Amino acid sequence: PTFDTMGLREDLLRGIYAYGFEKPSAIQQRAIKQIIKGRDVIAQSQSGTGKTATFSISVLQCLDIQVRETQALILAPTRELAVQIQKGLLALGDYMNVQCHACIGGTNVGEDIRKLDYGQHVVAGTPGRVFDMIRRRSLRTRAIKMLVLDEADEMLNKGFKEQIYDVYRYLPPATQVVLISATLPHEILEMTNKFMTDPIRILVKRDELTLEGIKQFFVAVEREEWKFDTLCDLYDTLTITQAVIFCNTKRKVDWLTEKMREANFTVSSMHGDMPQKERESIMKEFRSGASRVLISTDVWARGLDVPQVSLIINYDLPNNRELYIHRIGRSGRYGRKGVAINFVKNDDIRILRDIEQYYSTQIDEMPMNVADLILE
Repeated sequence: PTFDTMGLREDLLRGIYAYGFEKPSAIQQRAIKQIIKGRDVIAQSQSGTGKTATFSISVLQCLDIQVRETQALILAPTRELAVQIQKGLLALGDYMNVQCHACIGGTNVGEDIRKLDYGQHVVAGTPGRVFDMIRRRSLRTRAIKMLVLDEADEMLNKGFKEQIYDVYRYLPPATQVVLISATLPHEILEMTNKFMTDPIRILVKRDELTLEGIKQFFVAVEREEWKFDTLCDLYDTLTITQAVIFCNTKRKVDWLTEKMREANFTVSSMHGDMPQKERESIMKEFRSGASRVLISTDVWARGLDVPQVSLIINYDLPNNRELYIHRIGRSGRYGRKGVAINFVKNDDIRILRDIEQYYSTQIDEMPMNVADLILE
């Protein structure tokens, strides 16, 4: 596992190796790989090598040199550290002729603003100071596309709660937010889910899927051609939120998609026969709020790596009771409660029992009550 296979730009990879960082951790590779994809990330810091570089490498990669204006903003708990981040960023992109500044001083506020105008590609500073420069109309958020909250757990122990929040506000509507932190309190979560849609969590302790908190139901359709109507009947109350509708085969997604679109229905659809860059390209739309109903086959390899949408419709019960959970199960320690409606036909009223019996859970029949879809 190296930096070579990550398709990072040359002038950076040079800096990386020159900086001396020769091989990325197993997890760090994910962090990087994922931040680049654009996903919101929650990486738990661990006493080790360059927990700074890992995200710095990320930040740097995702830049537009030719456009001199603040594109990435990093907040840290201390002036000293804010600087480090800078000295490091500069050292990593020495070969990218990148402009990067750290805000603070007071005796320096003039030099502070002086540089912000020359156009700082990346800015770092304590939440307080950074907010000030934004308030003073000195720091240009307009083109910012990434907010990184380093040592966040600490930022809070030093009570920057509000300032952070305030800074998010000045940032544009869809902004990528990478939070780095050694610990994860019941309040850092309150912040993560408060401005991070379907984030990638990279933790230290095993977090595992479990369907506790999930309301599971089944709509006793009878045969397949009757499924469609049953879906529609539900659909106008569905888009209430987005929804991911599964399926077991390519031809069956394709069918369902076409059949829903010739009926005027905003629907995205992805399967296995597609590109590692168009697939995640659809997702972009979907996690965005740009598409309400996504119909797909089970493509995600990992368990947790499935959209944390609040409503999942197994259009087809899965034929091996160990992925029914893979599909609808949540995170437990960091998951959002939710719903999943199952479409079991007579030939499957059985497979349904096996699943119910397997996870030792209960799957009820859909009540008229869709008003139970009230939850967040």
